[PDB]
Amino acid sequence: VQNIGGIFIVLAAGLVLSVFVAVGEFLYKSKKNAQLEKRSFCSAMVEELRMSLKCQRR
Amino acid sequence: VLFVIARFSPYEWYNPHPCNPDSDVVENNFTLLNSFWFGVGALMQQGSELMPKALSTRIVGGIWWFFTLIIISSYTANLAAFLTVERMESPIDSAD
Amino acid sequence: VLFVIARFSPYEWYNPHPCNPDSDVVENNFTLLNSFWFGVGALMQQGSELMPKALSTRIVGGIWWFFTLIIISSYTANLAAFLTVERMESPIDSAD
Ligand SMILES: CCCCCCCC/C=C/CCCCCCCC(=O)O[C@@H](COC(=O)CCCCCCCCCCCCCCC)COP(=O)([O-])OCC[N+](C)(C)C
Ligand SMILES: CCCCCCCC/C=C\CCCCCCCC(=O)O[C@@H](COC(=O)CCCCCCCCCCCCCCC)COP(=O)([O-])OCC[N+](C)(C)C
Ligand SMILES: CCCCCCCC/C=C\CCCCCCCC(=O)O[C@@H](COC(=O)CCCCCCCCCCCCCCC)COP(=O)([O-])OCC[N+](C)(C)C
Ligand SMILES: CCCCCCCC/C=C\CCCCCCCC(=O)O[C@@H](COC(=O)CCCCCCCCCCCCCCC)COP(=O)([O-])OCC[N+](C)(C)C
Ligand SMILES: CC(C)CCC[C@@H](C)[C@H]1CC[C@H]2[C@@H]3CC=C4C[C@@H](O)CC[C@]4(C)[C@H]3CC[C@]12C
Ligand SMILES: CC(C)CCC[C@@H](C)[C@H]1CC[C@H]2[C@@H]3CC=C4C[C@@H](O)CC[C@]4(C)[C@H]3CC[C@]12C
Repeated sequence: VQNIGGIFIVLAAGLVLSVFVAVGEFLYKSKKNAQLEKRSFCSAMVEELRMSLKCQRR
Repeated sequence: VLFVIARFSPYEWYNPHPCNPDSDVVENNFTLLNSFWFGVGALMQQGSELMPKALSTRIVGGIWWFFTLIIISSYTANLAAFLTVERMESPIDSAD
Repeated sequence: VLFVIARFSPYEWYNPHPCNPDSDVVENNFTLLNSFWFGVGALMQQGSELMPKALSTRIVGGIWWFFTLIIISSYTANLAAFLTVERMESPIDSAD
């Protein structure tokens, strides 16, 4: 571990940097579809019902 | 964590449906069986039929590729050294 | 072995047909000529267009990728020694 070492560090830091893009993809979608369909905070939780489904859907 | 993001990212949900997209189609190709197959398929330098969309899953695929680029490259460096046979140790090593 | 498993596995049977079959167009694209090509295509580090779908054939796809990873890596690590030819070394070098 003492002489490879850092490729696990950038792998750990890469997955940390990825999940904030995932909420960035979530909020940019949840602000876009809520212009006409639903409201601001609720339509985020509406798509939470989509993602928590254990099945295929629309 | 690729499966967690690909079941949370609202851009991986894609319609295959190539003719003319109507409604009520979209579905992830990242099942939990499939996400190991991208992890193993990239680790073995061969690549999969799975290729991510949806930038949050691209970054996981981006950093796992650079992970397995170095591990395979570090493995082939020392492998020239460790392919030398060792003769058998003698069954005695001291007066005892 | 991959041809035996793909005809025996009930999940490699898929209907290709991306637009609404409605009865039966289910196919099993692994023939003999396709099964050798996945083996040769992974031996030469290039990868075919055909990818295993059932987990019955993923392990065959998984182990054979790990087999051809070590073959090519042991090939490249050893061939550095054989192209860098150690020259003629007639075992007299000085008066000592
Ligand atoms: C190194 C090894 C370590 C262990 C491996 C890791 C663990 C092994 C993972 C095991 C489960 C993952 C395997 C693929 C899915 C199973 C499909 C199947 O069996 O046939 C099913 C076809 O119905 C479907 O195919 C529905 C598709 C479900 C979504 C697929 C990903 C979600 C799995 C999320 C997994 C958990 C993640 C957290 C939860 C979100 C038959 O349906 P069923 O049998 O009656 O099931 C109830 C029906 N229902 C689901 C439709 C309601
Ligand atoms: C699944 C979620 C993760 C779960 C687990 C979470 C864990 C969190 C993990 C890691 C989180 C970060 C904390 C650790 C890193 C710094 C502290 C440290 O260890 O010092 C290190 C260096 O320190 C550096 O040199 C840091 C330089 C930046 C590299 C890290 C980010 C990569 C840059 C962007 C690229 C990626 C982003 C972009 C991708 C496109 C120690 O080095 P040293 O001390 O100098 O010498 C070694 C001596 N010793 C052996 C005794 C130690
Ligand atoms: C026609 C076909 C051919 C015939 C049929 C074959 C039948 C028979 C063929 C072979 C069986 C018997 C072999 C004889 C020797 C046994 C080995 C042994 O001794 O123990 C070894 C254990 O090493 C292992 O455990 C190897 C297995 C690794 C696990 C693979 C899992 C991969 C799954 C992941 C896939 C992921 C998929 C990705 C997609 C999700 C170590 O011990 P040893 O050092 O070797 O012992 C030497 C003795 N000595 C100590 C004095 C030196
Ligand atoms: C590059 C990324 C590839 C990732 C793959 C990683 C796979 C797991 C990796 C490593 C797992 C095991 C690590 C121990 C090996 C050390 C050597 C050894 O012990 O040999 C000894 C016996 O042989 C054994 O006892 C090993 C038994 C398992 C062999 C098969 C492992 C590969 C799994 C197959 C799956 C294929 C892949 C699955 C997916 C398709 C020989 O005796 P010795 O040497 O004199 O004793 C020294 C022991 N010491 C060094 C421990 C002190
Ligand atoms: C990346 C995640 C998902 C899986 C791997 C876990 C990582 C974060 C862990 C597992 C083993 C750990 C290493 C184990 C030993 C050492 C040596 C020590 O002197 C510095 C820390 C260091 C280098 C650790 C850094 C963090 C580490 C690489
Ligand atoms: C940290 C954040 C704010 C910066 C990155 C912005 C991310 C989250 C968003 C902003 C605009 C988004 C893009 C908008 C439109 C499309 C076209 C679609 O067919 C595929 C997804 C794609 C390509 C999106 C990917 C994600 C994206 C790039």
